[PDB]
Amino acid sequence: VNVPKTRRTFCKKCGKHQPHKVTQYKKGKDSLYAQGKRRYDRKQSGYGGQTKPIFRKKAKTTKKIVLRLECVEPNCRSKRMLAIKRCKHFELGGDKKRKGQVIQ
Amino acid sequence: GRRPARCYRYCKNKPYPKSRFCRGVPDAKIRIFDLGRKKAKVDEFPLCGHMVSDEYEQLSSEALEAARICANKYMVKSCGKDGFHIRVRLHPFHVIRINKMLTGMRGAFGKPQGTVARVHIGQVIMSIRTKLQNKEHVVEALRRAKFKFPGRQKIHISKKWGFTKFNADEFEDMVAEKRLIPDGCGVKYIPNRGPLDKWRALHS
Amino acid sequence: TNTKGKRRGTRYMFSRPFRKHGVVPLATYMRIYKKGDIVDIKGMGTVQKGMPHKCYHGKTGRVYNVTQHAVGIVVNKQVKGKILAKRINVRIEHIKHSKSRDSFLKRVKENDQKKKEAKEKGTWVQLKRQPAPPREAHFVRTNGKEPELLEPIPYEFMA
RNA sequence: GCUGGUUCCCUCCGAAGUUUCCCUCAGGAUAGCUGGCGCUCUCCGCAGUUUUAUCCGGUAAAGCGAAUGAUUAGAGGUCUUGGGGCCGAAACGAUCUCAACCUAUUCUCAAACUUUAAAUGGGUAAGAAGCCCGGCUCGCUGGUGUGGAGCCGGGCGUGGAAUGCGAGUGCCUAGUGGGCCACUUUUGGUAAGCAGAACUGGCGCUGCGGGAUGAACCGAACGCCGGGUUAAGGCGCCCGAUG
RNA sequence: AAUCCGACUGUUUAAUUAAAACAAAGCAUCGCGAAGGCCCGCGGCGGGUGUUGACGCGAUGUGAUUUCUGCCCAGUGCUCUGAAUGUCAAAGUGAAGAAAUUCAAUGAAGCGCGGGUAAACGGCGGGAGUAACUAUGACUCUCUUAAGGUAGCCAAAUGCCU
RNA sequence: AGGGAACGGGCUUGGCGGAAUCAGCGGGGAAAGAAGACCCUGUUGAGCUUGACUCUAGUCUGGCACGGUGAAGAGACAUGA
RNA sequence: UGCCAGGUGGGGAGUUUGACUGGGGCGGUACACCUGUCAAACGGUAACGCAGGUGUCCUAAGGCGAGCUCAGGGAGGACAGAAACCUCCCGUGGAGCAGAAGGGCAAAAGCUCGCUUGAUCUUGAUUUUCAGUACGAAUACAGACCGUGAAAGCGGGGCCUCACGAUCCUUCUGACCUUUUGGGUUUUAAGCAGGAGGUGUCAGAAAAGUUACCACAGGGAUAACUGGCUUGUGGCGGCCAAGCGUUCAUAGCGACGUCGCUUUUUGAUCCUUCGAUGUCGGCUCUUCCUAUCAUUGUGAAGCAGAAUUCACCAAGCGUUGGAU
RNA sequence: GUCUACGGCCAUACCACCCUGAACGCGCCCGAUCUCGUCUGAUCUCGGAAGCUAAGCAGGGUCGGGCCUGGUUAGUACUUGGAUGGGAGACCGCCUGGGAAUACCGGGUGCUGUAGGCUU
RNA sequence: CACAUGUUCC
RNA sequence: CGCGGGGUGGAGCAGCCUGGUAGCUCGUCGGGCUCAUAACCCGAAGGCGUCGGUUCAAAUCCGGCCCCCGCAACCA
Ligand SMILES: [Zn+2]
Repeated sequence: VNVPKTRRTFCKKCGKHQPHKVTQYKKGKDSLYAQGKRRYDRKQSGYGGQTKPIFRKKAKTTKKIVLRLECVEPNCRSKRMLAIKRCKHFELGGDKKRKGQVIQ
Repeated sequence: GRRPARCYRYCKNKPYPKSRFCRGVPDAKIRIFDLGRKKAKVDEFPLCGHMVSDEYEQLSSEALEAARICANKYMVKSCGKDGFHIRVRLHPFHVIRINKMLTGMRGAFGKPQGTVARVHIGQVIMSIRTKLQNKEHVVEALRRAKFKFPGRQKIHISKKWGFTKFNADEFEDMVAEKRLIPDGCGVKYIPNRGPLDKWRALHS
Repeated sequence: TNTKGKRRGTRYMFSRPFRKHGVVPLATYMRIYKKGDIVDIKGMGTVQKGMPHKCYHGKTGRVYNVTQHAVGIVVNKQVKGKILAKRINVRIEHIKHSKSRDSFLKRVKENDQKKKEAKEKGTWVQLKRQPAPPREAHFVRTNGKEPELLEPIPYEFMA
C-alpha cells in the first residue's frame, strides 16, 4: 500500500490539525537491561537447560505496518504511531498511479 | 452396465436438475421427443389418445426410449408410416447419483448416472393423435408401451381435439365463426381484446 | 454447521419487493417518533447503515431514545431460556408506526365519550368488547319457490 | 480423566445426555434441568390457550405465453446474413430452397429461479404504570411563554375480550453433559434394526390391561382394599366372556 | 541323479526356532613411535592393553580355493593446508561519559572455501537424432546430482503381472 | 419356533417328561485354563534410533594463575619527513 | 592442574511425537471465519451434506462536491471488414461497484474531474457468536479539531455480509506524570495510557520416529470371525416383444426396457462378544435343501432312429481314483 | 374547469400512435459584451422577447400493450390436528378446520396538500 | 603440432 | 535479527577492488580455405536486475529496493 511522506492530522499537545512527517517505525534493540531480560538472564544462568519456551509455530506471512508521525511545527515535536491493516508491500510517497494512462 | 430401475423408482430426494452446480452429467438417452407425421395440421388427427400415470414415481430416460420405439414400431405397421403423430410429455431433468465402490461412506456423495423424469398422479406420459378409424390401433399399442414402464399406468382416450387444449365436440364452430386459427401442430386462440385492425385482418 | 454471519439467509428478508426498488420514499424519513411509541421493525435493503439484525425483523418494540437520524428502541427477544428486553439502535427506514395500538386508543376515546354521556342518565351501556355470540334465532323465508335439489356429479376422468 | 465395590428403614420432591470453551472427543468448567433453605405481598397480578385489530415470511402450491437457467415441436416472416446449386459476365434482378435470427404459439421443469402465494406459526395492544386538564424548570432545539423532556397540583373506578390458576423474589446446591425409539417434515446412501437434522410424545426413570412372546405399539400411569363400570382389546377350547 | 545355501571342524536362543544364523583361517583397510592409539575410573605422579613396541596393539568390513572386484566424491561422513580469509565467544586494547554503560578495532578453535578418499555410507535414469524391410542401435548431444549397471547371474531365498 | 441385546436351560406357544446308576463318548454347556497380546483410547510407560526439543560426560581451542631468566626479530599503534 | 569462554558431542540423561474421523492409518480441515442451499415462509438447527471463497488489496478502490450514463442492439459514415474512430435512436440497468456468492444502487453507491486525509484524539452505550464472557466486526451518539460543498448536510476507512489474535516479555510514543525505601541531583530502572513484535491446533503447550523383544489401565463407546438389517455387486427366475432361428416372435432363444427371489460371493453398518466364543485349509463323520447331473414316471422339440435340448411330480439312492 | 412553483402517495400515473389547446402561464425561440464553461453559447451561464403551438407539456382516443381491481380457475392444489383407514409398497380416501396461484373473461386509465395566476 | 574418407560394372 | 558476497547477448563465463570498449565462448545468417565433404579461419546481430546521486563521464565508487546462499543468532 502507498502512503505519503506528509499528512496533516491531529496533534495531541497543540490540539489542532497540523502537517506531520510520515516514516515507518522499526523495532529497536532489546537494551539487555530490562526487567524481563534481567529475569530471563538470571533464570537461564546455571544448569537446567532452558526455562522459557521458544515460539516455533509461525503462521503469519505479514506484519501490521506502523507509521511514525513527526510534528513538523517547531517546539512541539510530538511523535505518534498510526496503525494500518496488514500488507506485504509498503512504500512511501511515490507512484501516484496516474489515473488514465498507458497500460503495458 | 447400470443398476436396475428398482433403486430409483421412488421420488426419494429433492429435484436435482442439470445446472451450473450439477455438471459432468452424461447425456440423456432420449433425444427426439416426437416423431411421425409431425408436420401435420390439426384437422386430420383429431383423436388425442393419452397415456396417464397412476403413481408418484420416477421414469428413467431409457425407459421412455423403450416405450418410444415399441409404440412407434407397431403404430407404423398398423396405420402407416405417416398416419400418426406421437409425443412424450416427460422430459427427464432430475439427475440420479451413484456412490461407486472400488473406504465405506467416509465422505460419500453421489456421481451422476443419467437423467430421470419425475411424474405426478394423473399426469400425461405419452400422447398419440390420429384419425378416427385407428382408435383401437392406438389403445393396444399403448398397452405395449405399458410394459416398458414401471408401476401401473392407465389408458384414457381424451375428448380434446388433437394436441390442443380445446374440446373436440366444439372445435369446429370456432373455426367457422373464426375464433381459432390452426398453425401446424397447434391452434391460435383469438380473444376480442387485441387491436381492431387485427380483427380487420380476418373476417374479410 | 452454518456460519455465524450477520446477514445469513437474508436473500429474501432484506430485499425490496417487486417493482419497488430505486429511490426511497420521503414519507418514511420525516415521520415523527416520540418516546413510548409502539414501533415494529421491517429491514429495508436499500439503506445499509443502522441496519437491524435479522432476529428483530418482524418484531415490535418501544422507543426509549431518539437521536438526530436514528431511533433507539427496546425490543423483546427470546433466547432459549427467557425474553430479553434489549436495546438496539436502528435507522429510520427500518422504522414504521405500529397500528396494533391504534385500535385500542380509538376505543378508549370512544369509550370515554360514552362514559361522560349517559352519566347524567345512569344507564349501564355495554362497555367491554364481547366475542361473537350465538346467531340470535331468526325466521328465514323462501318466496314461493322450493329449495332446488343438489346432486353429486358422476365421475368422469378429466385427465 | 480408567475398571470393580461402596453397608438400616420410611416419607416427600425429583432429572439429563443439551448451549459455549478447553491438545476438548471415556473428562472438566460454564449455562440448562433438580432439591433444600427461606423471604415479600393477597385472602392489581401470571398464562407451551383462544378471540379482536396490527405487522413479518417466500415454505408447500403455482408459473415460465412474466424475469434467470434448461428445453420439445411445428407455423408466419423479410433480406438480417450465410453454406449448397440453378438463369445469370454481374446486379437486395429473378429463383426452389436449406441454415441460423425475428415474431405469435406449443411440451416439460429448477434445494442453491420467481410475478403470485397459503395452512401451520412469530411479535405486539386489549387501561390506574391510562386518559384529560392548569402551571413551573431547561445550560438542548428553537419566526412564535415554539417543539421536546422533566417536575408539580387536580379530576376521572363504569377494574374496559374469553377461559383457568394465590403470585413475585433471594441464596446455596447434588446429579447430568455416551442416549434411543415413534406419527409427520427431511439430508447422504440402492437399501438397512445405517448415519445425520426439526416439532411433539414416550423408554431411559414406568409398573398395569391388551398386541401369544416383547423398550419405543393402543389404552392407561401406580399408597392398601370391597362393590360397580369401562378404555384398548376381545367372547370355539386352552382362556373370562356371543351356548 | 540333481538344485539352493553355508566352504569345512565348532558355537548359538538353559524351558517352542541347531539353521542358510554366529564364529572361523584367508582377504582389504584405518589410527598409533609411548607426554602415543583405544578404553576404564568421582578422584589422584591412577589403571587395562603392557612381563607389550609396527611380523605389535586397538577398531573395522568381507568370509575357504579359482577368477574378478567396473563407473561415480554431486550428497552425507572422514581427512589434508591455510593469513588466499567470510563468520567467530571469553579475556585483553582504544575512544566517549561523573560512572554503571555504550561503540570500535583485534578476533583462537570450529563452521564456510579449496584438494583427497567409495575393499567410507551409498548410488549406477531418461530423452532426441542415428545401420539397405520393419525392428534395433555400432555412433553423436543434453539434464537432475556425479556416471548411468561393466564383468557376470536369474522368473533365483531376489519377477507384482505369473 | 417366536421375540429379546439381533444364536435360550429358564420367557411364550407347542412337543412332552418316571427313582438310582455303570462303562464309553466328545454334539453342546457361546466348557475350563489367563482383567486379549491382534485393533483402538489413555495427554500411562518401557527398549531402541536420529536431521526431534532441552542438556551433559568426554574431547579440541583461547584466556587467567602456578609461570622464572637472557638475547635478537617481527606485527600493529604512535612520532613522523 | 584449577576456573571460566566457545565449538563438537544420541557416548549418556529427561521429555515429546495435536485433534476430528462411519475402527485405526493414509487422504482432507468439515479446527478460525464468509455466501447461497439443505432449513420444514420469526429466529435457531446436524453429517468427511453441495457449489464455493479467505489470512489479501487499495494515497485511492477512502471523504465530500460537480457533470454524464452503462452492458447490449439498430441505422449510417474513406481506408475500416465481425471487433480500431465519430454521430443519431432504443436501452429498469440485463454492465459496473477489487475479489467467492447473495442483497442493494441510474442526474448512484457506476464512469470522469476539483479539493482533501473523518483511515485524526477521547469517554461511555448497544448489536453480532454469546454463558448473554471476551477478541474481532459494526451501530447510534457525546465532547474536540478538520475535509468538502454555496448550503443543507455528508465523512471518525472501503455500499453491506469475513479479510483476523488474551497473560507474560520486548520495543516505541505521551505527560514540566509517580516511585527509584534515610535526605537531595543526574544517568538508569520500575510504573500509568496507547500502538506494534503471535500464538493458523486461530479463547493462544515450546515437541521427530519405531517396536514382530514390548508392558499397564481399560473399551465391544471401536476394527480384524460368525451371527443381525439390506442386496449395491454375484447368482437365479419372471413380464412385453424389435429380431435370430432356410420363410415362422415365443421348438430353442431373445436385444432395447421392466418386475422379483437368495444369503453358498464380495459389499454397507457396528446391533452381540476384547475379566477371550481358539482365526485357513485338508481328513473323518452325521443330517438337511432343490435352483434335478444321472436313475423312476412323464409332456414338448428345427424328436425319422440313435444321440441331444426345454419343461413337471420328484432329494429315495449315487455323484470317483489321481498329477500340481 | 384549467395552468405554474414546491410536493405526498409512486404506472389507475408508464409505453406506442393519432387528434385538440380560448386566456394566463409553461416552453420553443433571438443573441454572447458582461458572470460562466466547453473543440464548438449544441449543453451550462448571462442578456433578451421578432415569431410559435411545430415540438415539450395539458386533455381526449386506441374491440392497444402494460398496470390496478374483480369473476373463473376452485373449495381444486396445498395444509393444523385424528383414526387398530385402505394399500405389499408407492401413495390415496375420510373426519376436523383453514385455504392458494396460471391460462381465460370482465371494469378503470390518476387522486391530492400549500402558495400563486387565467377563464376578469 | 593436424590431414579422416572419396558407393558399385567398365 | 545482523556480518557478507553474487545477479551480465537467444544460453555459460569476464571486465567491478580502478569508472573511459559491454567483451569472450557456444547456438544462428553467411563469406573464405581445400577439387569437394569434414576440420579450421572470419564479418553481422541481439544484453550490464531496479531507482537516485557524487563525478569530465558509470555495469563499475556509492545508498535503497526485487532473486539466491554462506554463516553465526533466538523467552511474545
Ligand atoms: Zn504538534
